[PDB]
This record gives sequence, C-alpha cells and structure tokens, in this order.
Amino acid sequence: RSFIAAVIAIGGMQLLATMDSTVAIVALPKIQNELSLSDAGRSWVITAYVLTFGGLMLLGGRLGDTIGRKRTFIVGVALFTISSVLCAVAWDEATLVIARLSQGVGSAIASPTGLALVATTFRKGPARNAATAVFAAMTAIGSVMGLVVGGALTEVSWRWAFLVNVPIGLVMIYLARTALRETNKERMKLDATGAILATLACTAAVFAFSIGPEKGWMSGITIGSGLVALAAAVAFVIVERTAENPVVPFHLFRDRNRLVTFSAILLAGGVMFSLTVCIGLYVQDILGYSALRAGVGFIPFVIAMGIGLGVSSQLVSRFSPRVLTIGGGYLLFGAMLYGSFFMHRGVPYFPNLVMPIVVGGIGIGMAVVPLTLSAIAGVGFDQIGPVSAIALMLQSLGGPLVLAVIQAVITSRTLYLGGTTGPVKFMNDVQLAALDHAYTYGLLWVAGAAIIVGGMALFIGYTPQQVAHA
Amino acid sequence: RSFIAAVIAIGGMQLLATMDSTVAIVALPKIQNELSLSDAGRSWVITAYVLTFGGLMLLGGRLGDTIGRKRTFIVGVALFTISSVLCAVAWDEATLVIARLSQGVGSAIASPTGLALVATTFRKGPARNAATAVFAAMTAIGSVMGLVVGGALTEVSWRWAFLVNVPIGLVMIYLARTALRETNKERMKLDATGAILATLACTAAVFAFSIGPEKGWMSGITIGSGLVALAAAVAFVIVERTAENPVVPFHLFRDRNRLVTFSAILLAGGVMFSLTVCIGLYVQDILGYSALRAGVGFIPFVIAMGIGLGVSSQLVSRFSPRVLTIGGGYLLFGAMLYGSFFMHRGVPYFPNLVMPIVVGGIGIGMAVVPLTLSAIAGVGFDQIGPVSAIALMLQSLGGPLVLAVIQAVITSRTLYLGGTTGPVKFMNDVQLAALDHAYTYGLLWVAGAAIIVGGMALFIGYTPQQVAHA
Ligand SMILES: CCCCCCCCCCCCCCCCCC(=O)OC[C@H](COP(=O)(O)OC[C@H](O)CO)OC(=O)CCCCCCCCCCCCCCC
Ligand SMILES: CCCCCCCCCCCCCCCCCC(=O)OC[C@H](COP(=O)(O)OC[C@H](O)CO)OC(=O)CCCCCCCCCCCCCCC
Ligand SMILES: CC(C)CCC[C@@H](C)[C@H]1CC[C@H]2[C@@H]3CC=C4C[C@@H](OC(=O)CCC(=O)O)CC[C@]4(C)[C@H]3CC[C@]12C
Ligand SMILES: CC(C)CCC[C@@H](C)[C@H]1CC[C@H]2[C@@H]3CC=C4C[C@@H](OC(=O)CCC(=O)O)CC[C@]4(C)[C@H]3CC[C@]12C
Repeated sequence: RSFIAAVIAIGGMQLLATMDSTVAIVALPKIQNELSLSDAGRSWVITAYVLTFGGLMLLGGRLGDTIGRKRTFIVGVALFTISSVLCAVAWDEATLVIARLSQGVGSAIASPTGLALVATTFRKGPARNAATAVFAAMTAIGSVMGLVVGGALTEVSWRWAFLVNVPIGLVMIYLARTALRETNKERMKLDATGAILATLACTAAVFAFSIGPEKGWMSGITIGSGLVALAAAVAFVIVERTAENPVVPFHLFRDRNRLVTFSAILLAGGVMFSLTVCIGLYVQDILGYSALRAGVGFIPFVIAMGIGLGVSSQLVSRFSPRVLTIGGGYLLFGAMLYGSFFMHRGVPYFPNLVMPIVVGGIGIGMAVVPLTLSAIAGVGFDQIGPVSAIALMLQSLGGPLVLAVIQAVITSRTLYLGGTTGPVKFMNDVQLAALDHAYTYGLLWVAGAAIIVGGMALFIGYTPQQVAHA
Repeated sequence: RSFIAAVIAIGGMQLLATMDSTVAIVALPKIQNELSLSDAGRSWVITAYVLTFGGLMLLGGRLGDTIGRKRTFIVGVALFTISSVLCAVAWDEATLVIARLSQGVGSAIASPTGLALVATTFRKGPARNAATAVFAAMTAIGSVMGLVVGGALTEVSWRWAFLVNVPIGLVMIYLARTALRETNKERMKLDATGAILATLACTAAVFAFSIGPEKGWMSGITIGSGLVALAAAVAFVIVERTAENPVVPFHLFRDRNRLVTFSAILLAGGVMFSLTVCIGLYVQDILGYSALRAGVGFIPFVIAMGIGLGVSSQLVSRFSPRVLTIGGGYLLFGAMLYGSFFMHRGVPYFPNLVMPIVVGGIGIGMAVVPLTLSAIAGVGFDQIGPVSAIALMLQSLGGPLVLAVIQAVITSRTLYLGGTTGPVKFMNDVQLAALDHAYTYGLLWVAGAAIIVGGMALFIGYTPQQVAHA
C-alpha cells in the first residue's frame, strides 16, 4: 500500500497535465459560441497555457533544491487545481486567459519535480524500474481519458469539463502528503540572474513563434520579439559560466552518451506527439468516430501500453537499453507500415484498426522505460533537478516542431491529389478521399523520423548495470 | 509431368552456375598444394570465369533473337558441361585458365536466355508466377548443395568435385530437349558494331577492376585498361542511337518505374551477395563447423526459402509488388538485427543459429518473386532478350560493389578493437574475439543498406494487373 501510494502520487501531474490539454482542445468550438471570443481568441486560450508552461519550466527545476521537492510538488499541484476552478467560471475572454496562465505556472513547477522525485525517492534497482513504468503509464491513461471525458459530458456544458480535475487533483495532494517524505538536507541559494534570464529568454521565444503566424513571420513583432529572445539567451549563457548552483549545467553535457540520449528524447517526443495528433484527427474526420467513441476505441492502446511497460521493467536488468529501444520500436515500425497500406475509409474496427494499435502500443511501451532510466542515470542529488527539467523541455519542444513539418506535408499532398483547405464538413466526397490518402502518406514520413531515432539510439552504449540493476 | 519438366529445365543454368562457383571456392586451397600455382594464380582461376561471364553476358541477350532461345539454351549448357570435364583433367595452370574461360562463355550464353525463357514460354498469369518461384528456388539449392558436395568430396581429390556437374548438365539438356518448343519467328539481324563495343567495354572494366589490387590502383595497366573501358563505353552509346535491333535499348528506360525497379535489383543483389559471403566466413572461421557441416546446417534455409517463394506466388495476384517486397524484407530486417546482438562465439545451433536463418529465408523468398515479375513486365518479345540480360548483369554487378564496402568496414573495426590481419589459424583467442565482434558490427551496415532498398522500392507503383494476373 505504501509503495503503491507513492508511485501513483509521483506520477499525478503527468495524468493531470495530459488530460487537461486534451479536454481543452475538445471544448474549443463551444467556447466560441458562448464567450464569442472570435477566431483571434481561439488560439489565445491554448497558447496562454503553453506560454508560461515552457517559460517557467527551467525555473521549476531548481526550486526543489532551495525550498524542497515534496513542498514544490504539492504547491504546484494545488495552484493547478485552484486555477482549474477559476477557469470553469471565467466570465469573459479576459478572465479565461488569466486562468490559463495560472495553470501553466503551476504545471511548470510540478512537472519537473515529478520526474526528479522518481530518481530521488526510489533507489536504483527493481524499485526505480517499477516506478518508471507507472510514471510513463499514467501519461497515456490521462490522454485517452481526456477524450472520453471530453467526449462524454461535452454535450451538456464545457464548464463541467474543467471541474473534473478538482476531484483528481485533491486525491493526488492527499496521497503525496501521507506517502512522500521530506528530505532533511540544507537548502541551496537560488541563482537569481540565471533564473531570471532563462525565463525571459524562453518566454519571449514561445511568444514569437506563437504570434508569428497571426501577424506573419516578418511582421516586425515576430522577429522583433525574436531579437529579445536571442539577446536574453546570449546573456544567459555568459553569466552561466561563473554561476553557483547553475540553472543549466552545460559542463554536464559533453561528448559522452548523455547528448545521444537527450537527442533521442527530443526527436522521439516529436514522433510520439505527431503520431497522436494525426491519428486523432484521422479517426474523427475520415472515419467519423466522434470524440466519445474515439476515446473508448483507444482503450486497447492503454492495455497494450501497460503490457509493454510491465515486460520492459523486468527485462531492463538483463538487457541493455540499446536493444530494448530497438526491439520495441521494431514492433512499432511494422504497425505504422501496415496502417500506411491498409487503412482506407470504411474499413471495420476489430480486425483493421485494433491490431496495429495494440502492436504499436507494446512497441512504444518497451522503448520508453529504458530511455527514461538512461536519462536520469549517473547524476546524483545536487544536479537531478535541472537534468530532469531539461528532459521534459526537450520532450515537449520536439512535439510542435516535428508535427509542423508533418502537417505541411499532409496539406501539400491533399492539394496534389485534388482537394481543398478548410473545414472537412464542406467536402465533396471526392475531395474527402484525397484527404484520406494524404494522411496515410504522412504516416510514411513519421516512419522515416522514427528510423532516424533508431540509428541515433545505436550510440547510447549504457550497460544494464548503470541505468538499472543496482 | 510436362509442366514440371519445363520449369526445371529453364532453371538448370541457375543451379549449375551457382553450384560451380561455390565448389570452385571450396577447392582453391587444395588446387594450390597440387598444381603449385602460387598466390597470383590462386585468384586467376576465379577471375577467369568472371572475365568472360561478365564480358559476354550482354552479347548473349540478343543472341537468342537471331539464333533461337531453345538452341541458344542448349548450346550454352552443353559448352558449360564439356568445359567442366576439361577443368577436371587440367595438368598445369594454363589448362585450368582456358578451362575456366570456356565455362564463363557457356554461362554467359545460357544465363540470360534462361530468364528470357520464363517470360516467353509461360503466359502471364499463375503459370508465370509458379515458374518464377522455381527459377529462384534452385538458385539457392545450388549454393547450399555446392557446400555439401564441395565439402564432402574434397577429402579424396578436388578433381572429382568438377565432375559432379556432368550428370546434372546432361539431365538438363535432355529435359530441355523434350519439354521446350522452338518458336517459329523470323530471325533478327544482329547488331555487329554495337555488340563488339559492348563486349570490349565490359571485359576491359572487369579486367581493370580485378587486376587493380594486384598491381595497384595507379599501376599504369589498371587505369590504362580503364581508359579503354571508357573509350569503348562512349563509342557504344553513340553508335546505339542509329542501331537497328539495339543491344541496349536506352529509350526503354525513361523516368517511369523501370529505373526504380532496375535500381532496386542492383542494390538488392549487393545485399544478398554480401550477406551470403559474410555469413559463410563467420560460420567456418568463428564457429568452426567446416564445409560439410556448414552445408548441412543451411538446409533449413532452402526449406524456409521454398515456403516464402511458394506463398508469394499465390499472393502476387492480389497484392502489388510494392507491399510484398516491403513485407518480406521487414522479416529479413528483424533477422539481421537479432543476429547482430545475440550471435557471439560458442552459442548452440538450434536455439540461436537456426531460427534467424529460417526467418530471413522466408523474408527473402517473399520479396524475390514480386521483384522478378516486375523486371520482365510490359516488354514484349522483340526486347525481352536485352532487358533480361540487363536484369541479371545489375544483380551480379551489385554483389562485389556492396561486399567491397562491407569488407572494408570489417577490417577497420578488427584493428580498432585490437586485431591482426592474416590467416585466422594464427590468432591469440583475444585477437579472435575482436574478429567476432567485427563481423557482428558489419551486419548493421548490411541492414542499413537494406533500408535504402526499401525506400527506393516505395516508388515502384506497379499494379498486380500488370506484373501478374493475366
Ligand atoms: C520518450 C521517452 C521519455 C523520456 C523523457 C521523460 C518523459 C516521460 C514521459 C513518458 C510518456 C510517453 C508516452 C505517453 C503516450 C501519450 C499518447 C496517448 O496516450 O494518446 C493516445 C492517442 C490519442 O490522441 P488524442 O486523440 O487524445 O489527441 C489528439 C487530438 O484528438 C487531435 O487534435 O492515440 C493513440 O492511441 C496512438 C496510437 C499509436 C500506435 C501506432 C500507430 C499505428 C497506425 C494505425 C493507422 C492510423 C491512421 C493513419 C493516420 C495518419
Ligand atoms: C533480387 C531480385 C532478382 C531480380 C533479377 C533476376 C535474378 C533472379 C535470381 C534469384 C535468386 C536470388 C536469391 C538466391 C539465394 C542464394 C544464396 C544462397 O543460397 O546461399 C546461402 C548462404 C550460403 O553461402 P555459401 O557458404 O555457399 O558461400 C559463402 C562462402 O562460403 C564464403 O566465401 O547462406 C545463407 O543461408 C544466408 C542466410 C541469410 C539469412 C538472414 C541473416 C540472419 C543473421 C544471422 C547471423 C549470422 C552471423 C553474422 C555474420 C556477419
Ligand atoms: C506514396 C508514394 C508516392 C511513395 C513515395 C514516398 C516518398 C514520397 C517519401 C516516402 C518516405 C519519405 C521520406 C520519409 C522521411 C524523411 C525524413 C525527413 O526527415 C525528417 O523527418 C526531419 C524533420 C525534423 O527533424 O524536423 C526528410 C524527408 C524524408 C527523407 C522523406 C522523403 C520522401 C519519402 C522517401
Ligand atoms: C559502438 C558504436 C561506434 C556503434 C554505433 C553504431 C554506428 C557506428 C553504425 C551502426 C550502423 C551504421 C550505419 C549503417 C549503415 C549505413 C549505410 C551506409 O550506406 C551504404 O551506402 C552502405 C551500402 C552501399 O555501399 O551500398 C552509410 C553509413 C550507414 C548509415 C552507417 C553509419 C554508422 C552506423 C549508424
């Protein structure tokens, strides 16, 4: 009961953060009809959460060293929970944007602390391997459950969708309070100048990329804000040389296999993210499943995901992370090839759509556990904070970049086969077929990106003694 | 009875040529101890067969049009059978070289004609699908049976190994005489200037490539002969513009998928050849099975490959050659990866060495049949000759090129890990472990080359209606 309560509590913010984003996307069309925030306001509710979430993420890495990881985890979750109630009673667009900003601040604090608590709470060995599986397990549970909740009670009101976080957030605070322990160690003074410039450098960049498409890539505020991001980054690196308790220990990233590992998670996160966004759109638009049915149809992915995670936790103590990552992805690679050839519109569910999802889930489950363990290997307690924060930022940063490339490819080929850009409800059924074939073509591009992750994963070179088996 | 006799006869030259090369390699050390031909003559017996086999191969493609494909097939096999007898009674090195030169001429005349007999003898449909499987099936039978025969009857005398072809060559000539019919079509005038220049260019290129390492890549005769190869190649292309019944119809290779299909077989042949050469050396050297035991241990490969060929012949009428080539090699890609991680010295036979061979054999069998049917698709009867000759030449040319790259990578990592260049019998057992891991490393490079074949195979685009299903 004690070990079970601890692993569930540590992975709580992965459940909440992934579930909230999926619900917010689902309920966007109605928030127009009620608030009338217009097409401009459509993207501010999304970008507001991402503006502070990425900006303050590297500040939240070092906030557990100077104050405490258990306190930091609880405070971040509590602020996230409170902000969800305020977002559910937003009067107009203005109230909603402040609400989404505060959720990003709370998530920026608790997300890095959750992955740091995995390394510092469970000693290397079977304990850390079981905890790693649960931490990655609940990220998929929240994603699928966000569809089901986002598709089930959407029909009544979008305000009840943001209140579902409140019961869940309260349970994670209670579990973390009575299951986690405060470490009795002296605090480290926070790096003021290093922490400030990192927030300014990151926040300005996120703002510039988000507003760029709205005003154009050469509007003047797009590259004008990029100038501030560049100037802040240059000043951050210079002061970082003579920094005490540094925010980003550049020296810890050398020519060894830490860069290879951290290069994989950035590009792997892009493949995982773009595969999730494209598949959801295809099932909703082409196959006409709807939000509720799509969420219930992805339940087998979670069960398949769990089987891969559970098997990998046992095998990680006998096989190096190199073979397990390759072995798991080989199953995933076959699943995407099958879908790229035999996934037209109107196919049945059980034979065609279930098996590739089940096979792909086991492959992903096998590869995530070795990669997470090697990302937190050979670090310690005085540098686990920033290293865990860097891991989550690269995973999230690689999402939008790879997906941006993929979506451009899908759009281009839809016009090539003969099609239109715009809402799917006004297509001629000859223009809908072109969109279908475009999505499967873009799945080959995702396969090419996955292959590059594999060759870069051949250079890891960690033994099962270092990542696990201690 | 008439059908089985016809398919066996057409593939007879594939069994003989593949069997002869394997037997010739096995018996080279003993030919040294008897004839005392020195190391220089050791390689001349091999190059003599290839010098005329590759030099005259393109000539034989158009020889069946002006003489007849049945008469051309009997003449080539007959000359091959006679020369094997002359090779078995060679008293000095001169007699052996002229004997090996004659065998290449016989193989050059019959090898292109055998593949052209597949397209002309059997109508497009299930009959041609079954004939193609048998044609590919007994190319593999000769290789494994060459090990068994060469490794068995070479503790008595190496001369007897060359007489084993005589019974087989006689049987194929009888079957071809009583099972094939001579087409009644008017003969075509041979392209005199085009044929002589094509022969001179191909022989000179082989000569310079073979003699280069002996005399050095800049000896004076190496690049001296390469000068003649370039001059003959240029003149061949110019005169082919105004050539009637061209030896190489360049216009038949446009931007369509004929180039993609013919580029796949070039590099696919290289992957197959280097995979066969390296696996044989590893089994004999690292594992120490010997030639006889190695041949008996590769019997499951032929059985496994027969299943792949038999299954693929049925499926080729419903699925395009694109998916079958990708589907078959996906099994082969996994087999190479498993052998690249769990294949050290001292492992048993049935658990570790049998299964990857069986899985790889089925994958190879699945992809061979679709590639062969698309290489002889949509040509006719007045150009099937030269097109079949080009298909075999690219397959044979790709072997040495890819294997040269692989063997260079093997040698470099042997020295890097700590190793010695020389015979394997003078090794320290610490120098022998380095050679073990060099071979396992090179298997990753063969898998990387296979991936390139796959992406290049995604551009084929043939439908099952064209290659088969008639
Ligand atoms: C990385 C290491 C970490 C180290 C660094 C430390 C970080 C630790 C974190 C670990 C957690 C990672 C994995 C978590 C998984 C999350 C994804 C998820 O659980 O979500 C499921 C998704 C639903 O997405 P949603 O719909 O909710 O959101 C989209 C909106 O709807 C649209 O805006 O779908 C799926 O089940 C994906 C199935 C993939 C299987 C293989 C593909 C087979 C091909 C079939 C043909 C398809 C047609 C072609 C189409 C092209
Ligand atoms: C292409 C389309 C055509 C269109 C154009 C028209 C042309 C039509 C032709 C069709 C015929 C093609 C295929 C025929 C197959 C021939 C090969 C064969 O039948 O021969 C078997 C070979 C024995 O070779 P030999 O010994 O005789 O000769 C070597 C000397 O001994 C050395 O000098 O072995 C094998 O069974 C290969 C097994 C591969 C399985 C996959 C790999 C698994 C990895 C396991 C770990 C291994 C250790 C690592 C090691 C690195
Ligand atoms: C459907 C028919 C016409 C088959 C033709 C397929 C080609 C049009 C596609 C198939 C796979 C594609 C490749 C798949 C993956 C990549 C990886 C891609 O690399 C990245 O994904 C980097 C993106 C990033 O890192 O941000 C560059 C293009 C390339 C080679 C693509 C080039 C074009 C290819 C060969
Ligand atoms: C202990 C460390 C050094 C091992 C890490 C593995 C890498 C050193 C190897 C693994 C496979 C290799 C790749 C395997 C295959 C190829 C194909 C090769 O493509 C070919 O053109 C070869 C075949 C041909 O010549 O036709 C180019 C290099 C590359 C990408 C190799 C580059 C180096 C890689 C990634």
